Amino acid sequence: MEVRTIKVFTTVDNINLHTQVVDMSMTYGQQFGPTYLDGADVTKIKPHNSHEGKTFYVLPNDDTLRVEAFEYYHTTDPSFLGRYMSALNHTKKWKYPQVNGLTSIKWADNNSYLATALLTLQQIELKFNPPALQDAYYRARAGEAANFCALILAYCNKTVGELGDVRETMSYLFQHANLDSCKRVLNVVCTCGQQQTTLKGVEAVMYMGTLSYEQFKKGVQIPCTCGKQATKYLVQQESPFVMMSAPPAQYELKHGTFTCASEYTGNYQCGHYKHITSKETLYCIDGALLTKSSEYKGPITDVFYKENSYTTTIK
Ligand SMILES: C[C@H](CCC(=O)O)[C@H]1CC[C@H]2[C@@H]3CC[C@@H]4C[C@H](O)CC[C@]4(C)[C@H]3CC[C@]12C
Ligand SMILES: C[C@H](CCC(=O)O)[C@H]1CC[C@H]2[C@@H]3CC[C@@H]4C[C@H](O)CC[C@]4(C)[C@H]3CC[C@]12C
Ligand SMILES: C[C@H](CCC(=O)O)[C@H]1CC[C@H]2[C@@H]3CC[C@@H]4C[C@H](O)CC[C@]4(C)[C@H]3CC[C@]12C
Ligand code: NA
Repeated sequence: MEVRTIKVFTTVDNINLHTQVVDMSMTYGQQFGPTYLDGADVTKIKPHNSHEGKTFYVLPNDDTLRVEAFEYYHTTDPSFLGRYMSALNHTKKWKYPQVNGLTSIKWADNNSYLATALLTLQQIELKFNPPALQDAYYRARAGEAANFCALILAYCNKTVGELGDVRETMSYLFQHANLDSCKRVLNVVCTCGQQQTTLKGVEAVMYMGTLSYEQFKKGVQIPCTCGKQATKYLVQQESPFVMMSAPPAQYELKHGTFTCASEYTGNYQCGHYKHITSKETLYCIDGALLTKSSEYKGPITDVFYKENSYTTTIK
């Protein structure tokens, strides 16, 4: 019945802080709308003794807080934060082992496709532009990837334990990186004329249909029997990596010719990714798990290869 307040801080970036005076009769709800402490919803938990001086993430309710979230996260999605928080709240009790000098995640909540994305992020050259991703990535490379993993989940709109694709995942991660200088040129072969595309940005590091890069630049028969069934070949690449992608098929991975690749077992209704990286030998990372051999054969879905500048000569 006596008035008893604490002092806390709100935030949508965890950096710019904001002094509030909070009442211990009233929920966090009734003051700041939805409020989170480290992933946990306090929207209902009344202001405790132990919460004084501590930072609560809120929802961009005012305008300053719109400006901060935008500048931090590059998105105005009405539920982004809550999506971050729900997921932060799982991913902080995930473990993140050093495996062969890279940060991976231990299997939890069907994070297989995340472990593999993470391991790929750390072997390819790419710069995120959302400060939020720059910070969390930096921490992730340091083995505290909890923040990082909750954001991916946030930015791809997957919730913890939800069915997950690596190709799409990385699309979403490509959207928010700087991949401008990225240029690809393509032409079509065989009867009936000949018509050229040249792709840019994400569209220029990503190809669906074949895992083999060499097979891209030699050509592929593609669905396009316009009268002979045409072949697709790369003419120019300008990009620091490339990402080839197909339906899961059995594929042999040859030391020293690619950088890293993604394997998948199961159907479209459950399954598991592993990651294969090419060092002094071939390393197969499965969450906390690490095997090796000289050769690999298996169900491959995406492969990554080192790039700078290829110009065709094939015609
Ligand atoms: C890396 C991503 C783009 C790819 C690149 O830059 O290579 C990022 C970086 C800069 C970002 C955009 C900046 C603000 C924009 C305001 C507009 O009112 C709507 C959002 C707007 C388009 C953002 C979203 C996409 C961007 C997130
Ligand atoms: C919705 C479910 C998915 C969950 C799960 O995969 O555990 C079930 C319902 C019907 C099932 C399909 C029925 C036909 C086939 C039978 C064969 O024994 C296995 C493959 C087969 C294509 C099934 C795949 C799994 C399905 C789609
Ligand atoms: C001018 C470029 C070299 C720049 C440099 O010296 O840093 C050229 C010359 C040698 C080429 C590489 C050889 C084929 C490889 C295929 C593999 O699937 C992945 C690409 C791979 C590594 C190519 C990258 C582009 C290269 C074309
Ligand atoms: Na290269």
